[PDB]
Amino acid sequence: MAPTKVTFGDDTVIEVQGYKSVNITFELDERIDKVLNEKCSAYTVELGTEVNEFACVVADAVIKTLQPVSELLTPLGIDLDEWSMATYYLFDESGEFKLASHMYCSFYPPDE
Amino acid sequence: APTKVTFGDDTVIEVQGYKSVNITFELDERIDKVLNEKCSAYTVELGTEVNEFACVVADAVIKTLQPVSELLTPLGIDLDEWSMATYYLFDESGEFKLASHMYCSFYPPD
Amino acid sequence: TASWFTALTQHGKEDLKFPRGQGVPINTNSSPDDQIGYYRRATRRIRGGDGKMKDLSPRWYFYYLGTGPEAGLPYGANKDGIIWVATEGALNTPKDHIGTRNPANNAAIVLQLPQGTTLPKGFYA
Repeated sequence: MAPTKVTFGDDTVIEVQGYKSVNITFELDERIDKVLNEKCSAYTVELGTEVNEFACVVADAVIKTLQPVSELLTPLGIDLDEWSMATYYLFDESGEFKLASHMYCSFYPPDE
Repeated sequence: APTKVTFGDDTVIEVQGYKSVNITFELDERIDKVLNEKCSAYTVELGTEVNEFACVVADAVIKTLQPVSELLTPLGIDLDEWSMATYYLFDESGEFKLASHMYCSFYPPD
Repeated sequence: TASWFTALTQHGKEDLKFPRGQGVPINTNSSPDDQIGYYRRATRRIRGGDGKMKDLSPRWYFYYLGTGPEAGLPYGANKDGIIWVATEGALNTPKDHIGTRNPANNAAIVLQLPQGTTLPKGFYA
């Protein structure tokens, strides 16, 4: 979004934007999670982003990371066209849907 | 310490980053509400350890209660004991992790 | 698909329990016919910053009689991590019409209970 304008004095304007450095541990399929952790796990996120919208960013990133190797994944049992249609849960180490420096990405919600 | 950012035209801004923490007290059901109203809101340097923050919350409790110590002793509450107990801060999952909402207790959580 | 309501979190040794009549969450778009169902204890196991699996505080979710993960259970069925609640005048009938909550289309209602109801030691606000 828009940098916040904070004003001092007669005419000074400070523009401030806030970000969280998010590192995702992927937990989608153990046989490929480590490539995901290496390729598309670092993000810089605006502190006001809704997590279900950040989720969509992460989703698009694993599909974009995985299209090139889609044919090595079908033998494994992994269909990206069904992965691309699935719900990505993002949550912190306490299982809360809250931006955090470290988050988990899973196909199954934290409460079970 | 506040970070100094220096701009053109000899303009310097000091910036400091915090987390808003609201405590829900669970020390003694009879006074928990006044603790909630009077010393529950905190502004905490980002990255602060939960242990250091507990000392801070513990101090605010004593500070808040001492001007009414004489009214608590009839309730069975000795602020000198309170003054020297361990205070437990934990988040909505039972984790000793700084968070926007935490609980304060004399006993570790579940 | 999820609980229509948010969860009660157990921070003490003692399971969720309600006196007869008490415990059904408040929601309009319900006649007194519908004030019956169960709470189901969820398990939340997440790995910590130290890499070890953590058992996080249990969350209890209400579902209407005949809905959700234990829609098959009859009211009063004795089973671990299930408790039953009914407001007087509720009807022993599946609440199919109220169904479950779809998280895309609807945010979960905050669970509030009519003031006066008893929560076990260990459950907070």
